[PDB]
Amino acid sequence: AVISDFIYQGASLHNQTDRTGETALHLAARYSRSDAAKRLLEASADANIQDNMGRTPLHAAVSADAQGVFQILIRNRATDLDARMHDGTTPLILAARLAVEGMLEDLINSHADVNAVDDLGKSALHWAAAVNNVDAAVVLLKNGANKDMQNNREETPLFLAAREGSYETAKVLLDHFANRDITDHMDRLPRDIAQERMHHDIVRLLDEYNLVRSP
Repeated sequence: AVISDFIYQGASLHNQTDRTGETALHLAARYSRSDAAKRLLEASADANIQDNMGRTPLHAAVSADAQGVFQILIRNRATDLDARMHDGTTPLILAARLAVEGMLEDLINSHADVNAVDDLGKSALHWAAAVNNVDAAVVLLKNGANKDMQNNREETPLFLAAREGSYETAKVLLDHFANRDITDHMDRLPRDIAQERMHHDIVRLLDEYNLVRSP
């Protein structure tokens, strides 16, 4: 064949497009071409080469919700499950943000680091809180996620849930007894940022919900 799995006759498996910096394996992920991805890996393609934004074929599979290629990639021992994009984003954080539930759990079960963080000190749980991804929050919390971890602005996931108006996820954090007293760098409590951004429902939750025999 003149071309096989995006690779032109006799070219390197690691060659990258000028436009996106993507390799054949990145493209197999985006097109959900399970067979191509399998053949490329058997030919020893590097599953951790980064495109122009630092994404590996695994970030690409998550972004394209390609379950087939995704499975193939996480089953491949050499795949860096915690690969970071140029802003520190990992496949897990990415899965939490896009709300691709099946992948988040599969990543965690494959031992992805639940407490890894992007360049802003944000963990997958911080993000699940920010986008109000309840299911991701529950699974991360059940799997060792640090509920009170502070990012670089000293914001906890709860702080972020308060900031963004993620009512349901702030509730999950409280059901897990997250510390609602930890403030950000401006000394604001999740309650203070919730009031400032007009999420009165969350302010109420913080003042009454699941308190110490005082709720």
